[PDB]
Amino acid sequence: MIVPVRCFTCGKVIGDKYYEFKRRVEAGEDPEKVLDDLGLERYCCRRMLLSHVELIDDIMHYRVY
Amino acid sequence: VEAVYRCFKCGREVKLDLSITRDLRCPYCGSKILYKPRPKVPRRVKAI
Amino acid sequence: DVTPDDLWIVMESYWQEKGLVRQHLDSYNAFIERGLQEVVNEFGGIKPDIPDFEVKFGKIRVGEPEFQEPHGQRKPLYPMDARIRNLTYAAPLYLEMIPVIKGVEQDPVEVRIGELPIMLKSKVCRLYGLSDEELIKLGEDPKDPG
Ligand SMILES: [Zn+2]
Ligand SMILES: [Zn+2]
Repeated sequence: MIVPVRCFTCGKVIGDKYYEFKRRVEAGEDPEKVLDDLGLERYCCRRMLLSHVELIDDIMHYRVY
Repeated sequence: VEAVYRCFKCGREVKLDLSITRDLRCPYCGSKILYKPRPKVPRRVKAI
Repeated sequence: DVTPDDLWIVMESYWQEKGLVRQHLDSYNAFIERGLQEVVNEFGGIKPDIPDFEVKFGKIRVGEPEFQEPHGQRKPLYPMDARIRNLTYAAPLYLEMIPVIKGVEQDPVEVRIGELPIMLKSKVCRLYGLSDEELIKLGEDPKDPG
Protein backbone atom coordinates (compact mmCIF):
# COMPACT_ATOMS: atom_id res chain seq x y z
CA MET A 1 0.00 0.00 0.00
CA ILE A 2 2.96 2.27 0.72
CA VAL A 3 5.17 3.58 -2.10
CA PRO A 4 7.24 0.86 -3.82
CA VAL A 5 10.95 1.00 -3.09
CA ARG A 6 12.10 0.26 -6.65
CA CYS A 7 10.65 0.67 -10.11
CA PHE A 8 9.15 -2.61 -11.24
CA THR A 9 10.66 -2.57 -14.73
CA CYS A 10 14.23 -1.27 -14.48
CA GLY A 11 14.83 -1.51 -10.74
CA LYS A 12 15.71 2.15 -10.21
CA VAL A 13 15.15 3.31 -6.63
CA ILE A 14 12.22 5.73 -6.61
CA GLY A 15 10.90 5.05 -3.13
CA ASP A 16 12.27 8.24 -1.59
CA LYS A 17 11.09 10.62 -4.33
CA TYR A 18 7.33 10.18 -3.97
CA TYR A 19 6.68 12.69 -1.19
CA GLU A 20 8.89 15.28 -2.87
CA PHE A 21 6.94 14.87 -6.11
CA LYS A 22 3.57 15.08 -4.37
CA ARG A 23 4.48 18.21 -2.41
CA ARG A 24 5.93 19.94 -5.46
CA VAL A 25 2.91 19.11 -7.63
CA GLU A 26 0.51 20.34 -4.95
CA ALA A 27 2.39 23.65 -5.04
CA GLY A 28 1.28 24.07 -8.67
CA GLU A 29 4.47 23.22 -10.55
CA ASP A 30 4.37 21.47 -13.91
CA PRO A 31 4.40 17.71 -13.22
CA GLU A 32 6.59 17.05 -16.25
CA LYS A 33 9.18 19.58 -15.09
CA VAL A 34 9.14 18.15 -11.57
CA LEU A 35 9.65 14.60 -12.84
CA ASP A 36 12.49 15.73 -15.10
CA ASP A 37 14.11 17.56 -12.18
CA LEU A 38 13.91 14.47 -9.97
CA GLY A 39 15.73 12.53 -12.69
CA LEU A 40 13.20 10.09 -14.17
CA GLU A 41 13.52 10.07 -17.95
CA ARG A 42 12.19 6.60 -18.75
CA TYR A 43 8.41 6.51 -18.50
CA CYS A 44 8.61 3.15 -16.73
CA CYS A 45 9.82 5.05 -13.66
CA ARG A 46 7.41 7.95 -14.14
CA ARG A 47 4.43 5.59 -14.12
CA MET A 48 5.23 4.35 -10.62
CA LEU A 49 5.17 7.87 -9.18
CA LEU A 50 2.22 9.04 -11.25
CA SER A 51 -0.19 6.15 -10.61
CA HIS A 52 0.54 5.42 -6.95
CA VAL A 53 -2.01 5.42 -4.12
CA GLU A 54 -1.21 5.94 -0.44
CA LEU A 55 -3.60 3.51 1.24
CA ILE A 56 -1.42 2.89 4.30
CA ASP A 57 -3.11 5.77 6.12
CA ASP A 58 -6.55 4.41 5.27
CA ILE A 59 -5.74 0.90 6.50
CA MET A 60 -3.68 1.99 9.52
CA HIS A 61 -6.63 2.71 11.81
CA TYR A 62 -7.70 -0.91 12.39
CA ARG A 63 -5.36 -2.83 14.70
CA VAL A 64 -5.24 -6.54 15.42
CA TYR A 65 -2.66 -7.10 18.23
CA VAL B 1 -3.58 -22.72 33.04
CA GLU B 2 -4.04 -18.95 33.17
CA ALA B 3 -3.35 -17.21 29.85
CA VAL B 4 -2.98 -13.70 28.45
CA TYR B 5 -5.49 -11.96 26.19
CA ARG B 6 -6.17 -8.49 24.81
CA CYS B 7 -9.47 -6.69 24.42
CA PHE B 8 -10.95 -6.20 20.97
CA LYS B 9 -12.06 -2.60 21.54
CA CYS B 10 -10.01 -0.89 24.25
CA GLY B 11 -6.88 -2.92 23.49
CA ARG B 12 -6.07 -3.32 27.17
CA GLU B 13 -4.66 -6.39 28.92
CA VAL B 14 -7.15 -8.98 30.17
CA LYS B 15 -6.27 -12.21 31.99
CA LEU B 16 -8.69 -15.11 32.38
CA ASP B 17 -9.10 -18.84 31.75
CA LEU B 18 -11.62 -20.20 29.26
CA SER B 19 -12.10 -23.59 30.93
CA ILE B 20 -13.49 -21.86 34.04
CA THR B 21 -14.88 -18.53 32.83
CA ARG B 22 -18.64 -18.87 32.37
CA ASP B 23 -18.94 -15.35 30.94
CA LEU B 24 -16.27 -13.74 28.77
CA ARG B 25 -16.02 -10.06 29.65
CA CYS B 26 -13.48 -7.26 29.52
CA PRO B 27 -13.62 -5.77 33.05
CA TYR B 28 -12.46 -2.36 31.83
CA CYS B 29 -15.01 -1.72 29.06
CA GLY B 30 -17.33 -4.74 28.96
CA SER B 31 -16.37 -5.95 25.49
CA LYS B 32 -17.29 -9.55 24.74
CA ILE B 33 -14.49 -10.06 22.19
CA LEU B 34 -10.84 -10.73 22.98
CA TYR B 35 -7.67 -11.21 20.95
CA LYS B 36 -4.89 -13.72 21.49
CA PRO B 37 -1.64 -11.72 21.48
CA ARG B 38 1.46 -12.56 19.50
CA PRO B 39 3.89 -14.74 21.47
CA LYS B 40 7.23 -13.10 22.25
CA VAL B 41 9.45 -15.51 20.33
CA PRO B 42 11.56 -14.82 17.22
CA ARG B 43 10.32 -16.09 13.87
CA ARG B 44 12.27 -16.31 10.62
CA VAL B 45 10.79 -14.94 7.40
CA LYS B 46 12.48 -15.44 4.05
CA ALA B 47 12.81 -12.19 2.10
CA ILE B 48 12.08 -13.84 -1.24
CA ASP C 1 -24.44 27.56 -24.86
CA VAL C 2 -23.54 24.82 -22.39
CA THR C 3 -20.77 22.27 -22.95
CA PRO C 4 -20.54 18.55 -22.11
CA ASP C 5 -17.75 19.48 -19.70
CA ASP C 6 -20.32 21.71 -18.00
CA LEU C 7 -23.11 19.13 -17.94
CA TRP C 8 -20.62 16.79 -16.29
CA ILE C 9 -20.49 19.15 -13.31
CA VAL C 10 -24.27 18.95 -12.91
CA MET C 11 -24.30 15.17 -13.37
CA GLU C 12 -21.62 14.63 -10.73
CA SER C 13 -23.79 16.29 -8.08
CA TYR C 14 -26.40 13.58 -8.64
CA TRP C 15 -24.13 10.84 -7.32
CA GLN C 16 -22.67 13.28 -4.81
CA GLU C 17 -25.98 14.02 -3.08
CA LYS C 18 -27.59 10.60 -3.60
CA GLY C 19 -25.59 7.44 -3.05
CA LEU C 20 -25.30 4.53 -5.43
CA VAL C 21 -27.67 2.29 -3.43
CA ARG C 22 -30.58 4.66 -2.89
CA GLN C 23 -33.06 2.23 -4.44
CA HIS C 24 -32.61 0.05 -1.34
CA LEU C 25 -32.49 2.69 1.39
CA ASP C 26 -35.48 4.65 0.09
CA SER C 27 -37.69 1.57 -0.13
CA TYR C 28 -36.63 0.29 3.29
CA ASN C 29 -37.20 3.69 4.90
CA ALA C 30 -40.66 3.88 3.33
CA PHE C 31 -41.33 0.37 4.62
CA ILE C 32 -40.33 1.30 8.17
CA GLU C 33 -42.37 4.49 7.97
CA ARG C 34 -45.66 3.18 6.60
CA GLY C 35 -45.72 -0.49 5.65
CA LEU C 36 -45.72 -1.86 9.19
CA GLN C 37 -48.67 0.32 10.15
CA GLU C 38 -50.51 -0.56 6.94
CA VAL C 39 -50.05 -4.31 7.35
CA VAL C 40 -51.16 -4.02 10.98
CA ASN C 41 -54.27 -2.03 10.04
CA GLU C 42 -55.07 -4.70 7.44
CA PHE C 43 -55.67 -7.26 10.20
CA GLY C 44 -57.53 -4.89 12.51
CA GLY C 45 -57.53 -6.96 15.68
CA ILE C 46 -57.83 -10.36 17.31
CA LYS C 47 -61.09 -11.98 18.50
CA PRO C 48 -60.40 -15.21 20.42
CA ASP C 49 -62.95 -17.74 21.70
CA ILE C 50 -64.03 -15.45 24.53
CA PRO C 51 -67.55 -14.23 25.45
CA ASP C 52 -67.00 -10.46 25.63
CA PHE C 53 -63.29 -9.70 25.25
CA GLU C 54 -61.21 -8.87 22.19
CA VAL C 55 -58.09 -6.86 21.37
CA LYS C 56 -57.77 -4.22 18.65
CA PHE C 57 -54.33 -3.25 17.41
CA GLY C 58 -52.67 0.14 17.75
CA LYS C 59 -49.44 1.77 16.62
CA ILE C 60 -46.16 0.06 15.76
CA ARG C 61 -42.82 1.29 17.09
CA VAL C 62 -39.34 -0.05 16.32
CA GLY C 63 -36.48 0.67 18.71
CA GLU C 64 -32.73 0.90 18.34
CA PRO C 65 -30.66 -2.18 17.47
CA GLU C 66 -30.11 -4.14 20.66
CA PHE C 67 -29.16 -7.62 21.82
CA GLN C 68 -30.20 -9.52 24.95
CA GLU C 69 -27.02 -11.09 26.29
CA PRO C 70 -27.54 -14.55 27.83
CA HIS C 71 -25.55 -13.58 30.93
CA GLY C 72 -26.64 -9.93 31.18
CA GLN C 73 -29.15 -7.35 29.99
CA ARG C 74 -30.05 -5.76 26.66
CA LYS C 75 -27.06 -3.90 25.23
CA PRO C 76 -26.47 -1.66 22.21
CA LEU C 77 -25.21 -3.52 19.16
CA TYR C 78 -22.96 -2.50 16.28
CA PRO C 79 -22.49 -4.13 12.87
CA MET C 80 -18.90 -5.21 13.51
CA ASP C 81 -19.83 -7.10 16.66
CA ALA C 82 -22.86 -8.59 14.92
CA ARG C 83 -20.81 -9.97 12.04
CA ILE C 84 -18.01 -11.17 14.32
CA ARG C 85 -20.16 -12.91 16.96
CA ASN C 86 -22.42 -14.50 14.30
CA LEU C 87 -25.34 -12.46 15.64
CA THR C 88 -28.22 -10.91 13.69
CA TYR C 89 -28.34 -7.13 13.39
CA ALA C 90 -31.96 -6.56 14.41
CA ALA C 91 -34.03 -4.20 16.54
CA PRO C 92 -36.96 -4.83 18.88
CA LEU C 93 -40.45 -4.41 17.45
CA TYR C 94 -43.12 -2.94 19.73
CA LEU C 95 -46.88 -3.23 19.25
CA GLU C 96 -49.67 -1.59 21.23
CA MET C 97 -52.68 -3.73 22.17
CA ILE C 98 -56.04 -2.17 23.03
CA PRO C 99 -58.25 -4.55 25.06
CA VAL C 100 -62.01 -4.23 24.60
CA ILE C 101 -64.35 -5.39 27.38
CA LYS C 102 -68.01 -5.69 26.35
CA GLY C 103 -67.61 -3.09 23.62
CA VAL C 104 -65.61 -0.55 25.62
CA GLU C 105 -61.88 0.07 25.37
CA GLN C 106 -59.35 -0.17 28.19
CA ASP C 107 -55.86 1.22 28.78
CA PRO C 108 -53.37 0.39 26.00
CA VAL C 109 -50.55 -2.07 26.60
CA GLU C 110 -47.26 -2.23 24.69
CA VAL C 111 -45.66 -5.63 24.08
CA ARG C 112 -42.66 -7.04 22.23
CA ILE C 113 -43.80 -9.02 19.19
CA GLY C 114 -40.34 -9.82 17.85
CA GLU C 115 -37.21 -8.46 16.22
CA LEU C 116 -36.88 -6.99 12.73
CA PRO C 117 -33.51 -7.08 10.94
CA ILE C 118 -32.13 -3.64 10.16
CA MET C 119 -30.68 -2.72 6.79
CA LEU C 120 -27.34 -1.01 7.32
CA LYS C 121 -27.11 2.78 7.00
CA SER C 122 -30.91 3.03 7.05
CA LYS C 123 -32.79 5.67 9.01
CA VAL C 124 -32.78 3.50 12.16
CA CYS C 125 -29.30 1.94 12.00
CA ARG C 126 -26.70 3.16 14.47
CA LEU C 127 -24.43 4.20 11.58
CA TYR C 128 -26.89 6.76 10.22
CA GLY C 129 -25.64 10.33 10.16
CA LEU C 130 -22.17 9.51 11.48
CA SER C 131 -19.04 11.22 10.20
CA ASP C 132 -16.02 9.36 8.86
CA GLU C 133 -14.15 9.68 12.16
CA GLU C 134 -16.95 8.00 14.11
CA LEU C 135 -17.20 5.18 11.57
CA ILE C 136 -13.44 4.66 11.84
CA LYS C 137 -13.77 4.46 15.62
CA LEU C 138 -16.54 1.87 15.16
CA GLY C 139 -14.41 -0.40 12.98
CA GLU C 140 -16.23 0.40 9.73
CA ASP C 141 -15.03 1.42 6.30
CA PRO C 142 -16.31 4.97 5.67
CA LYS C 143 -16.70 4.16 1.96
CA ASP C 144 -19.15 1.33 2.67
CA PRO C 145 -22.49 2.17 1.04
CA GLY C 146 -24.70 -0.02 3.18
ZN1 LIG D 1 12.11 2.31 -14.23
ZN1 LIG E 1 -11.86 -3.71 26.75
